[PDB]
Amino acid sequence: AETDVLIVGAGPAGAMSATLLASLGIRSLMINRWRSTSPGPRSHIINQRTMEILRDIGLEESAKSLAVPKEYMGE
Amino acid sequence: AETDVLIVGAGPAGAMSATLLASLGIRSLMINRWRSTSPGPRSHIINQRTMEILRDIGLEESAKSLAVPKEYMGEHVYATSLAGEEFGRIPAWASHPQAHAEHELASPSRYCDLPQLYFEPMVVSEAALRGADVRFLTEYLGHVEDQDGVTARLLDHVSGAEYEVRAKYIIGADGAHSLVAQNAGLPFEGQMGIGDSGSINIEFSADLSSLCEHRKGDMYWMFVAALQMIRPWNKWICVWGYITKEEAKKIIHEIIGTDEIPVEVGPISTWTINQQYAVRNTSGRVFCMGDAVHRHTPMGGLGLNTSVQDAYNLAWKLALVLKGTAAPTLLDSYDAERSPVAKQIVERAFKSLSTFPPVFEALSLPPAPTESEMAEALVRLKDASEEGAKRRAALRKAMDATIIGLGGGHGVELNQRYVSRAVFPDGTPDPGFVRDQEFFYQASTRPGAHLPHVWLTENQRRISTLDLCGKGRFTLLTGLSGAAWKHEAEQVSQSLGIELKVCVIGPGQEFVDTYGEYAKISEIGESGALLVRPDMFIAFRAKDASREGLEQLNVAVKSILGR
Amino acid sequence: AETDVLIVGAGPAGAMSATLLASLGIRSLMINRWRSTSPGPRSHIINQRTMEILRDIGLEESAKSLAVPKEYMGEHVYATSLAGEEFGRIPAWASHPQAHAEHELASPSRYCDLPQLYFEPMVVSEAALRGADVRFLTEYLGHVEDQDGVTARLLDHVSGAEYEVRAKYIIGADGAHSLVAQNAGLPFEGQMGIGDSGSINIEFSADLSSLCEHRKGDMYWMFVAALQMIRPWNKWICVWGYITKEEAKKIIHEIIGTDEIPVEVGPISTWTINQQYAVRNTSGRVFCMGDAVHRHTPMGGLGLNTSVQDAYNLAWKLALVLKGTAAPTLLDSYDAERSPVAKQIVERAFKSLSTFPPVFEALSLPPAPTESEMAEALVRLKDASEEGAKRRAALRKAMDATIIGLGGGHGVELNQRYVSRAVFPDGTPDPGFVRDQEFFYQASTRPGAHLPHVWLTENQRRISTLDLCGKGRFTLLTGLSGAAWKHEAEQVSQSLGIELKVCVIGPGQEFVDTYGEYAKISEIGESGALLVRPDMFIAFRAKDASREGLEQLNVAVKSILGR
Amino acid sequence: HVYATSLAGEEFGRIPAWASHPQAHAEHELASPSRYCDLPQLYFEPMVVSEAALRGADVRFLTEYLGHVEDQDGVTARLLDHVSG
Ligand SMILES: Cc1cc2nc3c(=O)[nH]c(=O)nc-3n(C[C@H](O)[C@@H](O)[C@H](O)COP(=O)(O)OP(=O)(O)OC[C@H]3O[C@@H](n4cnc5c(N)ncnc54)[C@H](O)[C@@H]3O)c2cc1C
Ligand SMILES: Cc1cc2nc3c(=O)[nH]c(=O)nc-3n(C[C@H](O)[C@@H](O)[C@H](O)COP(=O)(O)OP(=O)(O)OC[C@H]3O[C@@H](n4cnc5c(N)ncnc54)[C@H](O)[C@@H]3O)c2cc1C
Repeated sequence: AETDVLIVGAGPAGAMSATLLASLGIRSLMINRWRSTSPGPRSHIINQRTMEILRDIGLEESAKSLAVPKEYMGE
Repeated sequence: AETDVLIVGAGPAGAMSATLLASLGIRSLMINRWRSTSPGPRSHIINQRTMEILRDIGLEESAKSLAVPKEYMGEHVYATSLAGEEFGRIPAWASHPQAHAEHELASPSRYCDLPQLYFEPMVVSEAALRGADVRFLTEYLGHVEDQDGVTARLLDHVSGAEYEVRAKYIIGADGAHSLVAQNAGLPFEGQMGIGDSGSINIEFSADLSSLCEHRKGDMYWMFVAALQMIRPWNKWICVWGYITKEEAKKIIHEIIGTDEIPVEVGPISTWTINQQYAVRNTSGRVFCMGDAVHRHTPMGGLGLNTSVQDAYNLAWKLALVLKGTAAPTLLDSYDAERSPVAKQIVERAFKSLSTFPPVFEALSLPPAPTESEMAEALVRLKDASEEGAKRRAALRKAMDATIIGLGGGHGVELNQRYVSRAVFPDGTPDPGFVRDQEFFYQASTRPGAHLPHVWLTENQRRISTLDLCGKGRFTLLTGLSGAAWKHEAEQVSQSLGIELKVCVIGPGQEFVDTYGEYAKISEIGESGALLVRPDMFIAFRAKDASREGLEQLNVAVKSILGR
Repeated sequence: AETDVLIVGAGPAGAMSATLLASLGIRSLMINRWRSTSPGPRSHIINQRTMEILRDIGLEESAKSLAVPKEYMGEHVYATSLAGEEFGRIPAWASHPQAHAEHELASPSRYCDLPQLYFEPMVVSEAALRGADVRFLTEYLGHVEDQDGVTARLLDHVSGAEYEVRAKYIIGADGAHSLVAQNAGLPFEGQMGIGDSGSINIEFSADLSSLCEHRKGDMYWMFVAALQMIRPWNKWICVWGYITKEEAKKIIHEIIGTDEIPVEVGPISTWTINQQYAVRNTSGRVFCMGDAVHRHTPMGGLGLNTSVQDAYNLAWKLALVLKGTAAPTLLDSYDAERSPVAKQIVERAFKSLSTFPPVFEALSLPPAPTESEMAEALVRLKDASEEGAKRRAALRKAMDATIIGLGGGHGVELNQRYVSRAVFPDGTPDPGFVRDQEFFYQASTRPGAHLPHVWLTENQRRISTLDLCGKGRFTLLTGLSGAAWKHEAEQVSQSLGIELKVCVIGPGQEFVDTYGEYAKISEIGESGALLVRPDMFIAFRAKDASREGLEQLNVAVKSILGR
Repeated sequence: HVYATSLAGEEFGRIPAWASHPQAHAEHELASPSRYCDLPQLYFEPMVVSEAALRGADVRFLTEYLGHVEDQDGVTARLLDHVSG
């Protein structure tokens, strides 16, 4: 097996790297020890830097559709 | 590599099977030749059967969040170009208020638009999280059955390795050129579908809100090319019957009928189908489903939906046999119940094509007009003569008849009628359909029919009869005077080691017949009982709670399970 | 003081009358005995005919802003108390999906809930701005007709002065004890409606959204007291059949079934009603409308809606005669067309009352049950026996039958059928009704029927056939092959001095038969014509554009105008 | 708030009117439970006049004040009634 970039892990950091790299034409292979994406919710707060990245790569609208908006989070 | 069920293919039928199986505790391994879920949207119409399945396995809300709702789908426009003049419209996807009432009455769920592009990763994701092993870049090469299982082989497109994966059953979910169906030796029929011409599909991005927002429609047809919404109203796809350069940008610009709004051409695809259906879908330990056994035209959006329902018929059955709760003969009902649906949709999807020629004939246009020939057609259409009046009426009659493949086929969608060893007949004759069975759904609680939807209440909140059932288990529905069913069901349940959940609907119970709609729909007295399979179909119906009525419960379950 | 029309009364019929007349250029003076528009909510159900009228005169969007929409009115709950246990619900105000379609198909408008408390000042204010003189604290004492007009005596409750007014016509919109109907000598029939019966109303404030938000309804009936939403869900009012001090707060608490949500007792009123109808509504120069000619129960909410429609029938007619465009015989059609509606609704509102007793008979209660008797009837209702099953079904049958006064009377609301000199017969016989004419609307384009609603498009935007008409003028509707109507209408208009707009609906026109629903609904060929009165009733129908067809328009309009 | 040549012409620029800038919006939201809205007098007027009448005020249009004369205990005004003359 050959590739330009081997990405070990498929959580947020690995998945994001893979998406960006593949968007740039770079061959990559992303691997994960387990069966699935993480079963637990684990981490829920999405700050503006991350939403900006999603916006740039075109996943913001889809992110917003699954996400509980800001006005539900205040109290 | 070992597993109970090897699932070849990870589109709607495979992904759905994996999710259902993993939900039932069954070890499975799902494979896919390619890198990803399908790149194209391909198939967008989600009928009520599919939404009900998503509802049962808990993905409906998430399905609804990504999906364009029903009220955006109604305006089907026939015109010259998007910014040109309309010939007229038909109310598509049951947007006519009467169609809409029939629609809402039939299910707790609704038409939506969700391209395959989003549906697949959604379901493949859940499959993997519920327990299914999922492995892409891996190709089924062949298999060998023997008395205890199968031992197919795989080509691993990442490591280059090739290995074997023993399994108790194989599901062939591998599409329009299913190698699993060939190997299993399934007979096909009805190849005659008119020359098997492909279509061409051009993706593109452009903001067409100003031409669309006021007549919200799922698709705009031009006289024939279909301009189809992917996202309202900026992502699109241009489609028509059948190489092309980035010249396709010109084609689009005339289909839009105005080269003013910026267009950004995406990928270009070709689809060429061969219309056929499998006469049988089962052979030994091999079970096929989806495009693998029913391949047809897009008219009606029956493919993805029937595919997913194939998977819903089969999973709970595999699970019972694998658990030993059911004899392996329960699996014979898969072919008996799903194969008639397979021929029904190929034939139906084909029959709809013939509703378009008449549109041209009304226009007095040859199977293929010229520019000047079309232009004259529109002039003749505004003719203030008695003959021009006859022509406008002829055009309207022809347009109206295209509804059958654009939302009008409700009966086709929902009127499943199962006859098999997994439906215990109640002795009544088939009541048939009072109205056209293609156009109109007729609810029935006779064994073999899907359970009818009605609203009950739980905590003064509306809940569907459907939401009482499913969950991969047999549910028995009765009323206060059918109190005895609770006990019979328990006895039956211990004997057979099979879970059946009983709901006594009535005043002061968990579930209340608050509108009386259940008493109205059930077709039997209050103390009657309906037995509902994991896939929502009724398999047994008792007309009361008398001795003989109750005694028959055990007999029925014992007959459904093959024991 | 001098005016063209004196309008005694400023509730719905009087106010609507003043608004329409001012919109038509007619000087009128509207008076009211009291200080301000009706203090109480006093009736809340707005039907579609009324919304159509508000649409025509441009107050619909405004009415919809203050009103509670249809989706909030459907859950009609029968229970012990709000916080107690439901007996069941029925789908009120056409909330069942089949009832909802039938509703949506009949009109561009919808049921809403708008208390008279708000409706009144909205219309009175528009009367004043459009040109009507409005004078409250002013009481009509009597009048004396002569050959040229009438001279009424008024008592000014601000200045104590008493003065006269000279007018050409009087409208008696002065309510259930109309002194204008007395002096005009109008005969009344049907006094027989039980012993005279009155109800009591207790306004109160309280946040009951926790018992109401999950089951949104216009009413909650407790077994009989009605709990009625004024504003969702904090302004309310108890109603029930018939002095009371702040003990009214114990009643309320008992109706709510809990004393845990803070309450605030407002005004306490009674209402009497002596059910009768006027057999004739016209005497010389005096015209009565509203409660003044039809007095009845609130079942069905036909009162305010019929009253407003009384005024819509009359206004354009007074205007045409006052302008000399029409002979005074045109006013004869007011009684011919509206008096049958008057008897119809008194009898209907009364007949609905007899749908309630059977609810109690099903519970095997008596006309009036004790607290023990009521708690025994609930126990019997939860009985797990065949005898109990029969009782639950008997209750459901009885409850369902009460729907006729709670949104089921679509036919009553819409099936007006006028026969008079202001409707020119077309030679066709009365086709009657295929289904029950009380429960179901049947659209018709035969002269004497309201113009049917369908959707055309203007600029690719939906517009109702109704929105092409009205505006206080005659409108003639035809299609492309009926182009000749344009000229024939011009000649009639010039000779008779009457405005009649022609609309040629069809491809390329200002109004397009986009869905073909006009061709479907018109009942005649494309070149046929429909003539629509200012009040939306069809007064003339030609089946084509032939010579004899065309020549008849003049005769028709002449005949309608009394000329 | 748009400054332009014509509605369908070309903007010179815009400014954030009626506290629409986010900082202006916060300052606004912090000062009161209420907000700016646009409601023409054409509608505001009949809404309040009608509430005056229902709450207890006597309301008399077509009636003109001509003058008055104050004394120690009250005032006596002369009105001209434009309906009755
Ligand atoms: C380009 C295109 C456009 C379409 N447009 C429409 C439309 O507009 N309307 C409509 O109603 N339908 C449309 N369809 C049909 C459609 O996508 C459905 O019928 C449905 O996807 C079929 O479900 P499956 O899940 O049964 O098929 P598939 O979606 O094809 O799933 C088959 C799976 O098996 C995999 N596979 C195949 N062979 C092997 C192998 N040897 N080893 C391992 N894996 C294998 C495939 O990669 C895939 O994962 C279109 C199809 C295509 C290709
Ligand atoms: C207390 C009460 C409760 C009601 N509750 C309901 C209900 O729950 N549901 C329902 O469907 N209907 C209900 N109604 C009936 C209802 O309000 C109407 O049918 C409608 O108001 C009648 O319209 P009018 O415009 O025809 O009647 P009115 O609204 O009564 O108009 C009569 C007008 O003339 C004025 N007037 C009377 N006499 C004179 C005079 N001599 N000189 C000058 N002015 C005069 C009156 O003040 C009033 O302004 C209720 C009525 C009342 C009184």
